Amino acid sequence: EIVLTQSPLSLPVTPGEPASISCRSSQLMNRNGNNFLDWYLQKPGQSPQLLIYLGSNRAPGVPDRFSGSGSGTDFTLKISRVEAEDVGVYYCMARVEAPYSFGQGTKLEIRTVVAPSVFIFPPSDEQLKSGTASVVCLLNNFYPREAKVQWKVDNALQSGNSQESVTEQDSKDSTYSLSSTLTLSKADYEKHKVYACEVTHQGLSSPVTKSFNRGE
Amino acid sequence: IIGGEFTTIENQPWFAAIYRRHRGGSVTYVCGGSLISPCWVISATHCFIDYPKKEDYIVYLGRSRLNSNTQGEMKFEVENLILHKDYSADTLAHHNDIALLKIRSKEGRCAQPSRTIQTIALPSMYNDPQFGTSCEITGFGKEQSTDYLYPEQLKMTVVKLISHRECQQPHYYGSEVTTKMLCAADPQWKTDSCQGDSGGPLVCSLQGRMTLTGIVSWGRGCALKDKPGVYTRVSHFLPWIRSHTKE
Amino acid sequence: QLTQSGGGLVKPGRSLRLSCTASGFTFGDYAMSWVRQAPGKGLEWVGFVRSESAGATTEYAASVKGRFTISRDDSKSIAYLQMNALKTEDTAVYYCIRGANWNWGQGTLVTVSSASTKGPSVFPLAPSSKTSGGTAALGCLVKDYFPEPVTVSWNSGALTSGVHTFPAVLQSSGLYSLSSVVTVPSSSLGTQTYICNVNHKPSNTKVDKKVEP
Repeated sequence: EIVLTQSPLSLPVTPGEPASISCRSSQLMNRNGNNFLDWYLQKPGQSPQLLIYLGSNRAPGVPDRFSGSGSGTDFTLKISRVEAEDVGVYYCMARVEAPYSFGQGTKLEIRTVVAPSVFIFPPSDEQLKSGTASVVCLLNNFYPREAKVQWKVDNALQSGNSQESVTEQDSKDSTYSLSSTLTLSKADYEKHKVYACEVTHQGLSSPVTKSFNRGE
Repeated sequence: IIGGEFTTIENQPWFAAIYRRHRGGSVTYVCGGSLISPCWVISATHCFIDYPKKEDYIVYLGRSRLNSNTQGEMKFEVENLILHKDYSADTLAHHNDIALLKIRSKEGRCAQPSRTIQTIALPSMYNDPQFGTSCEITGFGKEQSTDYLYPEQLKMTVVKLISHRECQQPHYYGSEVTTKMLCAADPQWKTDSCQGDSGGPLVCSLQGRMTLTGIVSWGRGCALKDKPGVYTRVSHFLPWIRSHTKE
Repeated sequence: QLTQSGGGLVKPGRSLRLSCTASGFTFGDYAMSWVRQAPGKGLEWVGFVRSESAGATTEYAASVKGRFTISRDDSKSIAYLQMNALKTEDTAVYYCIRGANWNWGQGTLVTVSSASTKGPSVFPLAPSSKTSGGTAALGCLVKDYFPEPVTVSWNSGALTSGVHTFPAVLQSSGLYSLSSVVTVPSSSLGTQTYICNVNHKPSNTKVDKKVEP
């Protein structure tokens, strides 16, 4: 029934600087002063936790840096100074009556630049026995997230035989990790010998390469 | 109190003004009360749920003004506070929003009657007035839902009982409202109770005698269309009263 | 505080009953809320049951009022969200909530799909032969499983620091795949064993792969 729009949808902040999200609704008070709007944070991982209840009361154990405020139709959450652990989506929620409803969310992205730690993993005999080959390459604890890996097997750049996934910002050091993984027939895996993973990333001087031959 | 008019404590001599010390000597108005017996006041439990400690509340009878002292008014401590066991408010609605305070003055006296200080008639099992009847509500609650101060003189105003089949409606408060609760608004929504008025008296003329048929509990707005006040219907708590009330 | 059992894969039009067992508080004193999420997008609120002292009436959301019902049982101290005619758009992780909002559970992803279950095969990502005394990386490749999710612990949750479990990815076929990865001190290899405990409740697979050099 009541529709909340929160602003902004993403919101980047430098830890120690203050942030401020604002939920704009259309309803909401009771007869004891309380506005029936809550703030949650879903931390990377899952399971939302209640931050502010009833507009301006800080839930228990919720740190002192968070603050409920608003009146009428315009409510806003406030962190005096961000911390690595505060990365997540924030959701505001309306529960005055009737059907309840959430906002779309706000994604608080938070740090200095830091290069990937690259590693490469050959397929296992177990997976070869299966009859398919997954070689994987992991870039570890880097910031920013913009990253390219290129796959070389022997003397051929690889195209379209590989999928990557990336983590959400880390709660502790605010860095991402990525894993790209190249799949090939067992045939292609033993027609060739040198397998490599070439990563360019702003924090790297020159691209870095990680390889292996079959038999190490 | 929205709409209404200022009264002296005499028009409403059963009203009790409940203050909470924040410590330091700092006191603030918390809730209204109605004096049902010379040693017993009745209110809503939500008024005190967060700070149940009795040695911490103050009740004034005969008080018409908030931070100036009326002439004739008496001050009491709280010998006991009793909140309703099955008090719930996981939602807009309160449930079983009913509290009793045992008062006694610094001189050990309970309440002496006068023109300022009167008890209020409890209802009886089956004496709830007709829907559409006009009862009065009173207190120091705010005069606009978006307001900062509390009015410094007591107010009063008249609302008309609304059938429970009527405010159980979608446009109203649907399932939020139970039959242990009693809706009541102006018919053009020009006047209501507001924050601050909690725990105060819904009074009706019944067979002459003035009577306490409801307690200010909750509502969505302060005087919005289709969003009435809501009251603890005192007839459904007469045993609970009785049971706890004697002592 | 709130363990969510029940759930999994179901075909469209079919049904399912999510339960939720509670502890540490008085179950009878509280409403019980339920909120969905659905992968990638935010939260939809779905319904509640009232305290019982308040009438134990139920409110629902626009999406679900027809199909879903949501029950309670003060006796066994559980809440139950029975979902009946199930739409594919109902796919989400569904949290028990307690109160309006107090204490969410961990939720349970329901995925409504024609496709059949496929329990995974779990492969190691053995460490390379690099450098004392920096950090080495090992891992587990969980491949060709459906539907979501899989759960991965390293040495039965004795090892959390520097674990990364990447978003599952839907392979070109129709099966999901993912990998979990640890960083450990090089010094530690050969002396310290490393097992990944892999969990796919939809296929009642529990697989524990030792990942050795």
